[PDB]
Amino acid sequence: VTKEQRRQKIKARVRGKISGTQEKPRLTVFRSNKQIYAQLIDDIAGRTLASASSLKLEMTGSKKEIAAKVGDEIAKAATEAGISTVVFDRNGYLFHGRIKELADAARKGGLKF
Amino acid sequence: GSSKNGRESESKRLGVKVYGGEMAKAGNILVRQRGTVHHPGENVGIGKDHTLYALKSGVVVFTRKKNDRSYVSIKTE
Amino acid sequence: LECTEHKESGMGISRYITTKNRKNTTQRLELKKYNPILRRMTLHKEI
Amino acid sequence: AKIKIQQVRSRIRCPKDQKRTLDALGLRKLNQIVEHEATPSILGMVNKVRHLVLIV
Amino acid sequence: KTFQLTGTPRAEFGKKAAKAIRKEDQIPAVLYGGKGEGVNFIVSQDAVRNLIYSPEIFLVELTVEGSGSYKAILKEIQFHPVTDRIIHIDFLQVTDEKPVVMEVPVVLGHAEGVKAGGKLSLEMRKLK
Amino acid sequence: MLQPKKTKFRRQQKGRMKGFAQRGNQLSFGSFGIKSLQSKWITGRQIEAARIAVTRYMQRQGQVWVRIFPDKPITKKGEGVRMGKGKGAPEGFVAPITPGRIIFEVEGVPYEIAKEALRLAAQKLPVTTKFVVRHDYDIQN
RNA sequence: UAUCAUGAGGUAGAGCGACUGAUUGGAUAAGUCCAGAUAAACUCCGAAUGCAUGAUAAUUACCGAUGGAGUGAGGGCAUGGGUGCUAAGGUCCAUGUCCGAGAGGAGAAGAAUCCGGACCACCGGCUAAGGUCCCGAAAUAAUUGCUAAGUUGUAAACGAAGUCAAGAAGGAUUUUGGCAUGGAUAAUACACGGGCAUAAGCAAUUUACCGAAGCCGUGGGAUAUA
RNA sequence: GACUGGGGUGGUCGCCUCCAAAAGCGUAACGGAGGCUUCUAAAGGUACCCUCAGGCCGAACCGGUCAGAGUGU
RNA sequence: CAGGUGGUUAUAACGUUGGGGAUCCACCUCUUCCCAUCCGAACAGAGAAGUUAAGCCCAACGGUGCCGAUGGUACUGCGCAGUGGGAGAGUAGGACGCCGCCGA
Ligand SMILES: [K+]
Ligand SMILES: [K+]
Ligand SMILES: [K+]
Ligand SMILES: [Mg+2]
Ligand SMILES: [Mg+2]
Ligand SMILES: [Mg+2]
Ligand SMILES: [Mg+2]
Ligand SMILES: [Mg+2]
Ligand SMILES: [Mg+2]
Ligand SMILES: [Mg+2]
Ligand SMILES: [Mg+2]
Ligand SMILES: [Mg+2]
Ligand SMILES: [Mg+2]
Ligand SMILES: [Mg+2]
Ligand SMILES: [Mg+2]
Ligand SMILES: [Mg+2]
Ligand SMILES: [Mg+2]
Ligand SMILES: [Mg+2]
Ligand code: NA
Ligand code: NA
Ligand code: NA
Ligand code: NA
Repeated sequence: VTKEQRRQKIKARVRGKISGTQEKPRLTVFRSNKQIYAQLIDDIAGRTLASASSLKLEMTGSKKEIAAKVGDEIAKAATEAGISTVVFDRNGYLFHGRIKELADAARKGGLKF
Repeated sequence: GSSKNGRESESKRLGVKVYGGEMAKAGNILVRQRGTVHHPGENVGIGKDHTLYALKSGVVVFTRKKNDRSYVSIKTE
Repeated sequence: LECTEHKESGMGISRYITTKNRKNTTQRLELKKYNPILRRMTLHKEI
Repeated sequence: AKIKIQQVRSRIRCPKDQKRTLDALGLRKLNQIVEHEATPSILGMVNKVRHLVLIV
Repeated sequence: KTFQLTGTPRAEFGKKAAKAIRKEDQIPAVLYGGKGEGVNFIVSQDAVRNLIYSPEIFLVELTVEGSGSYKAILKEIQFHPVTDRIIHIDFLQVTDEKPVVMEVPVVLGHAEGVKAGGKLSLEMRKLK
Repeated sequence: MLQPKKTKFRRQQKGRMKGFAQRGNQLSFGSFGIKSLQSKWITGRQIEAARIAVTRYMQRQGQVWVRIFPDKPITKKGEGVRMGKGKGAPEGFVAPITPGRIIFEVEGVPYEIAKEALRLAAQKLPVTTKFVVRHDYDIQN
């Protein structure tokens, strides 16, 4: 059982309940062994409204603070695009750790959810 | 001699009640079924006995997806 | 061994009627249920 | 654009839907003639009762 | 190893047309394979003698009146269940390339030989 | 007597035989055979009598295939029994056949011996029959 | 009712190396492989019809509420089935239809097979099914074949092939078609309804004609809509 | 007491499922087959996380090919 | 040069052969804290020691799956196979996906 399929099953389970529209877009997160990527998606159109990542962003050496910086950045980008309400998508990851910091920072920013 | 048979239960009147293309009001029953012969889709709810009903008002749509899975949805407005 | 069970201790009074297997659950069943008289959740116990 | 349809055989022992098709065409007696604009619905009626009628 | 056959063109299709064709003692036949669309035609029960025959007579040269001339082999034959009469013949057109697999009669370890017309890959026939 | 070793259901509804046989109408496994021209229920006793005839002929040479198998149970009521009160007593198995179905096949004997043996077998069957030979057969040798 | 548009099917058929039962040969107890094959309670498939909704078209009585009922022993035929023995003028369902509650015509005579739904009168005409030698209305009409058995004009396995065609292999052999022939059979006296007919039989084609209470014509009423 | 291919004897009488049922629903027989007269304080709710059964290799464990298992009845 | 996330019912899947790597993904290194299982295998965290070996992506391959004509046949509506509807299997063949948005 590859970790890819293990996460694909959980992704299907999460999408079974969570879907994004122009209002309340889906906030999906990709982790990888380094960096972290955040995307704001309107699912009925299949079109991304906002995005943020840590590829060109570096402030500390620890992924938790880097994820917090990404969360602040995506909150800023969403509020500039005119987004106030979202629904979080785990994207097959347990809601704990770097993704938890990202979501908490996005809460400290805008994105009332 | 005698026969050991002769029993049968009442028929349950299952099946599709509102076909694709028809207009359905909210709360109308679309399908009576045992299990999910047809799965609920957009604006369609499923009850305890797997009865499919409309959550809005619109036109009933039957669609087929992967593994020939049948979905019943409601297109509104 | 399955029988009617009455939950009580309301405030008239608040009652709930359920079932249980007495051999499986010899001890008295006690659950928190909504109390219509007090409009809050109170502990009901089998009489 | 118009056809004349004459009933040439009896409707006795014919199915009720064929009898109702004769009624919808307007044929209620033998050798009666009706004139209709040859629309697809009229032609489908004539096809349904073709063994009872004649196009004159 | 070369049969000759000629075909009357066929343009009517269906149970009615096939019945009309067969009433006057002829067989509907189709030819397909390779490039180009298929050819529908009519042959005669007397004209077919490669069917009631011991050997696998490859290289049926067909001249269709409405079409050109082709070299094919027998691909499928339909028989009537009760009368055992021939009701339909389908021919596969063999080309220079694209080898065609067929059945070749066996004598005692022998064969009839398929090198020309068809390329190779002969399976067997009456392998008892 | 041919009959299934085990069966899921003891009784069967008496169905209907409709048209021509679209399978088993062509000589496979053999060179000569006999096809039915009627629709009937063939019993195991008839099949065994016909096979005994075709095997007593041909001497010990050749091979014989029987291509139908009786797997339809039938019942009979019995004398003095009125209509109703369920199914009667089981009375064996039958094979339902329609015209075109090949019943018997032979291989390994000359044309005349095959024709005579299949005639003998066909005379013990309850259906009129047609004798057939494979179309690529060579009349000599 | 028809047409068009849209939708869900699991029947007929088919298939099973898609499953579950049954299963036949093999090439190598077990398994693989090849091949052949089966099913109301098998399905990898899957029609024709039917059904639901909407819009057009043609065409007449479809729903609300109220007053009065009768019926709740059905039957035959065709089709799809169960049961029975793929028996019954048998029995149990389904879909139509007719008798019931329906007269008239043909079939010799027959509840529901074939034609056809009777307001009354007529010493008028055209037709249906079916017929045109006499009983008995209308062709001893026209043309071309077949039958020799009065077959006909209203049962089989299995023989011989009597005759006429259409062929195939090589005067003989063999195959496919039409019509006859044997198999063919109980008790008051028999049958094409009868006479009788070699066509006045069978197959085909044509033209006239006969033929009902059907249709039209003439006179006379009645019941509803406009 | 009734049903009942006369009546009696025998069997049956309410509910559930399949087939008979003719691809919507419905549809009979003393037609063909089986069940029920309960159970679970978790076998209910929710968040999260898992995946049976079978064949082979090695010696309950390892390995990789694979809807058959379960869902109290 | 690979990443993320979607639509289209595998013509899209599986597989075999071959090739990648400054970063992108991944394998990989260690369990102090968050967290987890008899087991840091999975889950979770810490930042860069080495690898394209495997995942992943690309290319060729018609191999296993998948799709699939035309013609014919089965079946079937019209109370006659006269007039309409028309499979399944099989055979020709096809197919190693096609369309979006974001980031580099
Ligand atoms: K009745
Ligand atoms: K008579
Ligand atoms: K076809
Ligand atoms: Mg039921
Ligand atoms: Mg069938
Ligand atoms: Mg009564
Ligand atoms: Mg009654
Ligand atoms: Mg009766
Ligand atoms: Mg009466
Ligand atoms: Mg009547
Ligand atoms: Mg006249
Ligand atoms: Mg006269
Ligand atoms: Mg007479
Ligand atoms: Mg009159
Ligand atoms: Mg009684
Ligand atoms: Mg039904
Ligand atoms: Mg039906
Ligand atoms: Mg097909
Ligand atoms: Na019943
Ligand atoms: Na006589
Ligand atoms: Na297929
Ligand atoms: Na096919």
